[PDB]
Amino acid sequence: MSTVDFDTIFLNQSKAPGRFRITSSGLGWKPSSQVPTKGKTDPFLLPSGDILSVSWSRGYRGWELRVYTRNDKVIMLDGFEQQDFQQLKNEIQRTFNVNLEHKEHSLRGWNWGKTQLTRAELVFNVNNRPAWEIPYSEISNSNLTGRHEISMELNPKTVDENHYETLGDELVEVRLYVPGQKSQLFYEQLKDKADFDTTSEAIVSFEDILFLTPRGRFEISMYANNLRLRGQSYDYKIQNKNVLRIFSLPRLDDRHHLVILQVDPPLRQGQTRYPFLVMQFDRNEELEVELNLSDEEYKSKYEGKLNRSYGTDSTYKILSHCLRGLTERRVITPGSFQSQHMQPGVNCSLKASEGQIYLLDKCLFFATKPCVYLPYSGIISVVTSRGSRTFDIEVQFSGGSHTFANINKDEQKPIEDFLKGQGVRVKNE
Amino acid sequence: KIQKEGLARFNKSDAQDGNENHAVFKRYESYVRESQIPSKVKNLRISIDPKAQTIILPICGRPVPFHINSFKNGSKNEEGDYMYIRLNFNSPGMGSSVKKTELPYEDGDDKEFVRSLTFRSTNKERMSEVFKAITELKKTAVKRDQERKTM
Repeated sequence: MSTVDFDTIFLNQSKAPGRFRITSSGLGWKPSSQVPTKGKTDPFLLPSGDILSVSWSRGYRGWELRVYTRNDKVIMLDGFEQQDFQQLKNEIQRTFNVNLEHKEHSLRGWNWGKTQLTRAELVFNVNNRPAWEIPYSEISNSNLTGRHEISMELNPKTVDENHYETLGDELVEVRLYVPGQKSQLFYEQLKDKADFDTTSEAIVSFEDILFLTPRGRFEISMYANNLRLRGQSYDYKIQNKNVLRIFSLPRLDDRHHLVILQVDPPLRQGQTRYPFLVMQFDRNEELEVELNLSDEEYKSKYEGKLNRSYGTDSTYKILSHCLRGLTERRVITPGSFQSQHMQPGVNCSLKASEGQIYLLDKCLFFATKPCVYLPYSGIISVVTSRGSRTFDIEVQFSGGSHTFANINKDEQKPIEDFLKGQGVRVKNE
Repeated sequence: KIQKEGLARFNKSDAQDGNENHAVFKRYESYVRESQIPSKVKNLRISIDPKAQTIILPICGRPVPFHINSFKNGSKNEEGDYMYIRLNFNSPGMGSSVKKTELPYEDGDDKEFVRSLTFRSTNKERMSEVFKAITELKKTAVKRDQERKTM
């Protein structure tokens, strides 16, 4: 029985070369024993019955043999020479009765084309030729980020007990622009074919929340590991780990309440970034909410962190408690600072933007686009300058200075005494 | 006098023959043949060809060329042990300052576009050099196109 073998072949972009073998039982690949690869030394084996079709094309390391399986998986074998094509074609035809297809790829350098959802891979065609293909197994998540914009996140190739170390620069995110009234249907079809986790059970949803940064009526759906923001034009998925801080701050109008999320990495809308999400509630808005949790899961994971049912209390309180319970982040409320007018903050302008400055126990926080967070540990000195019924506050820190202008002069003494109490160096010109 | 002069200069036949300035796609191409891809490209990494004015990107084990004229702008972010590069390409909606007469892509309502690709790498220094070289290649391309237009 003529076993045909190829040395120096790589499996799925493996860093280590291996020996590839064709047998009547199937395909085999084994890593070459010369590299200390912390990693199972077990041979990869693909049964002959699982092979659907095989394509030949140009890879990074020479020629690539791409094997399509009946289980909708794509196997990539790279490192072949151009001469190997005739031998491989004859052996694959003889052993598996499968034609080896030669697939030519577009080299034009154009970023426009047509996407084509094939059974196991997303194909991008440029002038009726494939430019690139992404296996559905490499897609981690997909999210509509624009009436015509689809963002695909790819599985980060890090450390998994079942995968060979990858060598090179890794693709993390692909954004497509699909014009016409069409991107929503493409997103639905991609979701069905990529087989993403289904029957998702949001623990709690909040409808029609009016944001300010960016301004929009978003639905907030909360899950065990992640928060989803659904909007008319943009869907966002935020992991609970990426929420750094939660602020719950009353607006000085005494009619509204602000809930502010600090997110790292900052949310993107096209080119603009939102490190802070600013939600605006009415103080008189009451909501009753039951958590969608089984009694066994509630007792084991969420007892003492979340209430099973929230009565008819203010929406911003319920939301702040749910965020605290799911993200394990402390909610920052207004500190011991009280303005001359007994208010929890002061009106000021940062450059051309009018807003409110909150002196919280650990930090100064400005709450109008752009949102500014300044921890007292990072502040070198605060300089009070005369512009006047108003005065200006320059906060100096290791990364620059921020001038807050148009502050009422009556608020000068309360602010100075509070900042001195927090151990901040105040200088009066 | 000018009303009649204009009525004589412009006839209804010239109006029928409307030379619509359909945007003239400036045809560019990175490579005609796979043999033109440099032998250097083999480490599954981002590489730049200044001769072909092309950025070669590692998409799922394939060396995908992108011409510098399809490239718009990019950003670089450092995150823990990794360096991220986002490359943005020309698409309608996120359009460049170019006039309606010359598009960097061919007109097409049914055409879908690669708007951005984000890559990561453990090697921060090289990834910073690659980003600088992409930015320099774009500056040289824009300068040559301005010089051509002035000539």
